[PDB]
Amino acid sequence: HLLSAKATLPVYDRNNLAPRIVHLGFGAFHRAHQGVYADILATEHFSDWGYYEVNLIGGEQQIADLQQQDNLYTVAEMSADAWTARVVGVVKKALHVQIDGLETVLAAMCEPQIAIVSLTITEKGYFHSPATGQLMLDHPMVVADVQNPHQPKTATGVIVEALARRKAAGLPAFTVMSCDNMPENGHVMRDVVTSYAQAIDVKLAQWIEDNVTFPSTMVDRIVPAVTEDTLAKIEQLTGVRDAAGVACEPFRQWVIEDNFVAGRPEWEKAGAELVSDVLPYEEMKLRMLNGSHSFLAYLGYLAGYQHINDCMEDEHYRHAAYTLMLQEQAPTLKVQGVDLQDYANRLIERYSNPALRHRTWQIAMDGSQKLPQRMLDSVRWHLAHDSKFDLLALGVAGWMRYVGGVDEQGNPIEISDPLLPVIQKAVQSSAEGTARVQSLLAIKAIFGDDLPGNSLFTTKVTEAYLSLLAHGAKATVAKYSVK
Ligand SMILES: NC(=O)C1=CN([C@@H]2O[C@H](COP(=O)(O)OP(=O)(O)OC[C@H]3O[C@@H](n4cnc5c(N)ncnc54)[C@H](O)[C@@H]3O)[C@@H](O)[C@H]2O)C=CC1
Ligand SMILES: O=C(O)[C@@H](O)[C@@H](O)[C@H](O)[C@H](O)CO
Repeated sequence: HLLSAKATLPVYDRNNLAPRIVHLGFGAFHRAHQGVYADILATEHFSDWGYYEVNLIGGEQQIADLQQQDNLYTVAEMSADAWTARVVGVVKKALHVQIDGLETVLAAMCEPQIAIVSLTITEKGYFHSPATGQLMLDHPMVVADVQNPHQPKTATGVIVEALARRKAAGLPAFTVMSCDNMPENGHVMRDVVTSYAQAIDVKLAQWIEDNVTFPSTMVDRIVPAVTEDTLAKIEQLTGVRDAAGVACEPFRQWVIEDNFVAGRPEWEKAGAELVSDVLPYEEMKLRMLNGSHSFLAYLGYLAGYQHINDCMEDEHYRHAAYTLMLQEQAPTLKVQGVDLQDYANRLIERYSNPALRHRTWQIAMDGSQKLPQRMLDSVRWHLAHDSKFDLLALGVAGWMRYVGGVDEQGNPIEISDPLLPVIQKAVQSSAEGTARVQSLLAIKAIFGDDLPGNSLFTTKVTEAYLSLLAHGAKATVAKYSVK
């Protein structure tokens, strides 16, 4: 049914694509981002790089959806000015450990032509401490894989077992490319893989060290979670109902460290920035975009703004986000050759996209995994430089107020976070007010050891938090926006 859609369709020969990349975490973002880059290459630049799409944990529905429409899916770009749709054809096979089985997945990863394994498994999928970037060796998912390394359940476990098998077969290693929203995401990937391999087999660890590269990336495209309204809107645009369809903004960026062991698609031809060092761009985007996103998510949700576009209708939230981007995030950056005021202006325009409904609740998810790179590293810069960080402090206070679990009208907030048990215990064991700040600050996996030991940070977050309690989020953002 998809080939009758009002959309651009795969005009290249799909059978001529080889499955050369295995992607872990077939979610909305991968579909609308990397999948689109690959499809442009297959369409315009004679690329034969196709994908095996694999889900290991959750995401059973996406995989099943593909399996009955010849692995095709729809991406619809939407903004105020235009919409466009594309039916993507680069997926050669879509697998799920719960459907096809783990052995089939490992076998696919051990085919000789697999050159890259890429990941969008969310920050929590790495089972690392957000504050340190290091593998949690005592995490039950990690210990279970370490005890049963040939039947792994984690992404790292699966990757390392695939590598063990390739090594034993005398097959070349693949490159492992994280596309998740962490600074130096290739270092995180390298570290967790290395720590894990060393825990099970030191010869395998050394071979991995000698044969695998872990290039870092920066990825950017706003892709809200797909709802029934999303699917209905894509149907209305294309004429065809696609359960695996995704809606996104027209903007896309992908910065890639050019360090691959077994080749790569010519992504630069589809608009990727292939460079030697991605870190300054990661920090730029994680801080100015994701940091402002998070600020808006907690303080917007608490004010009763359901979506980011709703936040942008409040001139104070608009001004606060802009001031946060340019006066607090931008000065912490080392990036060269970018007009950051213009970038900030463009982010506000992107947030104001009236064609998307990006829920503050969705962005608020997994705050424990996001705070360090999005806000806390910037705070550290300001602390070291004796510089003010008022809006960052309010952002942190906003997360703290949110995870208290009761909204300003006295209704429950459903908190989604892998550290929920720790967060709940911190909330339940502390009185509202100044005690609550102290208690949440004490979660070292989020705040590290320096920030809880920092009197200035503690004072500023506490002041912001007491303002949220006394005046609510909406009025507090208004106050801080002129401050
Ligand atoms: N606007 C966006 O949605 C953007 C997302 N990203 C990155 O992509 C990641 C995924 O985003 P979406 O696709 O929108 O989310 P999604 O919820 O649509 O997909 C999440 C994917 O991660 C997998 N996953 C979840 N927990 C896992 C675990 N413990 N182990 C292995 N796999 C796991 C799921 O199976 C699913 O395939 C984000 O966490 C972020 O790092 C990056 C830029 C923009
Ligand atoms: O936390 C989130 O859900 C958002 O801040 C990001 O997914 C944001 O949409 C992207 O990273 C922008 O590329």
